[PDB]
Amino acid sequence: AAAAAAAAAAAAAAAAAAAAAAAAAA
Amino acid sequence: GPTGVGKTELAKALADFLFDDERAMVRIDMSEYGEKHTVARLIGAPPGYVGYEAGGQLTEAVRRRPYTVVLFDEIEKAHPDVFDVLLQVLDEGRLTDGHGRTVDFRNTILILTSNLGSGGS
Ligand SMILES: Nc1ncnc2c1ncn2[C@@H]1O[C@H](COP(=O)(O)OP(=O)(O)OP(O)(O)=S)[C@@H](O)[C@H]1O
Repeated sequence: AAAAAAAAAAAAAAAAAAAAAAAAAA
Repeated sequence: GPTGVGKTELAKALADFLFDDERAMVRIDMSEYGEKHTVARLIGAPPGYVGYEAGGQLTEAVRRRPYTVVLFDEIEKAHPDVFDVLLQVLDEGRLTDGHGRTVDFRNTILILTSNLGSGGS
């Protein structure tokens, strides 16, 4: 008499980023 | 004046009197600074260079404990371009660093010892 009615979802996964930090070469 | 008269000793007794301690004084050398590019220890580095999140020696040392006495021992050995930095410490009481945060030396003692002369009047 009762039905289940499966549902959806939403997944998040972000991304890191790097800085390069130049060197004045002396 | 002459050597061995007790300049650093007077500075350390003065730091003893109004802190009851010995590590409140900030002694920075001047025999390290023969090379011209070695000035940036006491400022920092402009944005885009290697040491940037750290900052400077003489600025992070005074952003905390803002009542210290500072010492510039033997300022003759420094070649004439370090003199242009502490030119604006005096007469203004401010200094800037890599982030752009003006630290203020408005209530510190500045004492810089020398060795010129040594025999004359
Ligand atoms: N007027 C003084 N009264 C007591 N002790 C002194 C006095 N002058 C010198 N001394 C002693 O001699 C030592 C040298 O004195 P300082 O003033 O520390 O020398 P200094 O300032 O390093 O000299 P320079 O020129 O920088 S090598 C200290 O360890 C003191 O204990």
